[PDB]
Amino acid sequence: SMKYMLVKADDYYFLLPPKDVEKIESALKSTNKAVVSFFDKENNKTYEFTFNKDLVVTEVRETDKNRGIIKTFSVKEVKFFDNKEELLEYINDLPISNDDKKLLSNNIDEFLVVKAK
Amino acid sequence: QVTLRESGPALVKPTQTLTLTCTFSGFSLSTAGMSVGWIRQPPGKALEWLADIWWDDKKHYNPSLKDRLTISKDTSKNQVVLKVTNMDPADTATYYCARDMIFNFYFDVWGQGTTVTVSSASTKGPSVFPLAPTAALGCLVKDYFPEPVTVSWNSGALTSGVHTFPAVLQSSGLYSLSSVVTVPSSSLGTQTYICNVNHKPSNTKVDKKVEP
Amino acid sequence: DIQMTQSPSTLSASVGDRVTITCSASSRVGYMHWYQQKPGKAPKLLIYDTSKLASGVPSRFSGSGSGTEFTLTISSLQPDDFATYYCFQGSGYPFTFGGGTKVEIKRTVAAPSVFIFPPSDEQLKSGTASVVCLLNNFYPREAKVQWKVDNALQSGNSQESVTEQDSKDSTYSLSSTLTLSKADYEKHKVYACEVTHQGLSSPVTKSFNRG
Ligand SMILES: [K+]
Ligand SMILES: [K+]
Ligand SMILES: [K+]
Repeated sequence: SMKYMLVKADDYYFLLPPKDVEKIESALKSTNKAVVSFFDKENNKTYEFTFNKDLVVTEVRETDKNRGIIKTFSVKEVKFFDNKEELLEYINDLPISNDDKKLLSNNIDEFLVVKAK
Repeated sequence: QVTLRESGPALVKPTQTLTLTCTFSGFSLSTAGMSVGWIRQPPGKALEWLADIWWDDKKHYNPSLKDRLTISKDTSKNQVVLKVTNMDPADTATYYCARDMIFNFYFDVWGQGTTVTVSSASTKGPSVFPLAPTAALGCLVKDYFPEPVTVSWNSGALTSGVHTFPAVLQSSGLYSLSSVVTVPSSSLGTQTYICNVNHKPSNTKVDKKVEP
Repeated sequence: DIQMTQSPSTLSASVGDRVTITCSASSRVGYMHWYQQKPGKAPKLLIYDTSKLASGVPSRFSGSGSGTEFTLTISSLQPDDFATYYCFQGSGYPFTFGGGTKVEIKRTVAAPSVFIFPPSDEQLKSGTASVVCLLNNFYPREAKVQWKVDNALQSGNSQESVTEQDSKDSTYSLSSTLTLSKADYEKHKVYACEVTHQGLSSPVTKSFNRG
């Protein structure tokens, strides 16, 4: 059993891989609030996500190298998925390019950031 | 492996509607990411993509065939149907279906393609005449419509030296082609040589023995 | 709409040469995809995602590029590599191909073997005579077939069909059909086929006499 997550903040979409989601699920079993840092390999950018106990994301921000804020986003939508299929169906309907749908479909494992088209 | 086969008419009267059927195997259009598309190629021209359908029932079409393309799927029958209205001679082409995936926006596997000719003329079966005689012999498939025609030699057991030439369009309006093979000159009169001509548009099958 | 200019349009190289084809897109593209189509057959995916070999495709093929400039390369060109090659993009609808690149194999010169066939009696019953001339395997592609009836040059009553380059010995084959009525055919005796080719030091004529 796994849980996939997709977060739309500003006009960007953020894909959260299952393994990370399970780590947050365990952390929130033991605490009330979680601040997770996510590394975007492709663009070499770092982002800090704040989750409540209900696993919605409260705030999204772009971080520097000393956990510093460069840009703040407004969370618009948070969506959860029980299997890869429902994730793929959402991706195909996402307002992204085929090159972005190709990336999200092949890399469930990594923190991925794509832009709205 | 993954197989796709297209089927449809070889002859379509102008302004009528062409209906093609792609029957596939080795995959399901219900599996997520899976897709199937249609691509056509007029005689001696570059490939043109036509349409595609996805597992989520999303359909895309080439804006050039406006108001003329319609695609549907029957996952139970494992087939996809493409309908092209108001057929026209410029639409005479070989039509190909192929598989695509959200994971890879390219067609990894293709069907053999079906030739479709838009013409008011009716279907005419071919007449096969012997090309009697290292020696060369052959078969003359003449006066047929429309393309294609397939010619085999001894049910494919004879492959070396066989040349099936491209068809030429005679002034009559009918096609004609020859198929030759070079064999040891001593094997004449001793070895049997039969050509297997097949013109599926006319459901004609001829097996002519060529002899000195 | 992403349009794609493929270059060159035609190319002739010897076996073992290194062949390079270029695809220039009208806008930036994430990945380029290459297909090889032998004549009359359906396309076969050669290189995917710009530089990835499809499964079962020989290591002789490779691809390179980025943005709007992409290339397909054949390290050692083999005789079976005769085809038309197409660059394809799936980055944006509508999906578009390139114009194609015809790759012909250059080999040593070879002379045509000439055969002549008289019309069958079966076709003569119906009142039409079809005399056929075969040029068999020869290189290069260029060849002249001249029809001669009782030593009279014929024009306008013949049709020729050349085979695609053979994917094993890189040769071509030509067939010429001279169509006459049964009235005209039975008014002349000698039917000849004169063939001029680079590999022939002198034109070769094969003939027959009615009967
Ligand atoms: K919200
Ligand atoms: K269905
Ligand atoms: K070309």
